[PDB]
Amino acid sequence: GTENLYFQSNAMKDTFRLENQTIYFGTERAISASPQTIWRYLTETDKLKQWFPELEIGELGVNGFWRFILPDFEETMPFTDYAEEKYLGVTWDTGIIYFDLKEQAPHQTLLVFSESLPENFTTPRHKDIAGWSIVLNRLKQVVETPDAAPEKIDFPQIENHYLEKLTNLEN
Ligand SMILES: [Mg+2]
Ligand SMILES: [Mg+2]
Repeated sequence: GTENLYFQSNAMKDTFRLENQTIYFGTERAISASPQTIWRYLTETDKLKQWFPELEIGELGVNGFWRFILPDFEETMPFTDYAEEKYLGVTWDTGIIYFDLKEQAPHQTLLVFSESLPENFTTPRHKDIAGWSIVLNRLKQVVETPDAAPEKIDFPQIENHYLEKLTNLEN
């Protein structure tokens, strides 16, 4: 299987910082499509669900929002920033996720993902980061190869990797 190598290849530019108990995480995905194509996967429910099945669009625009839906739980996630085909900031748990679509070439984009995880995050922070790394890998895969089989990943292994990254930030 190629799952381990695909995961490593997409973790290459993970970055972490700790400031005043808040963890900041950044990563990047090089995706062979235009920013306009990738923007649809953040702003249309049928595309958003291809990579993050629990999410749906609420509304778009400067007052837009996503919704997170599970059988036992629904929540709205207001946008904190919105620029068509450029960037999107969304409330996430007690912090923020941010998508920045950087054009590399007419059909190549660097999607720069960054996140703020305060100490009161409800999910253990390394598990939330592991989850984002996994679904961002799926986003790249569905944009480039729409019917590739999903990655059979080893969640505990990925979660441990991120545990060690965060633990290293402690003084
Ligand atoms: Mg163009
Ligand atoms: Mg695969």
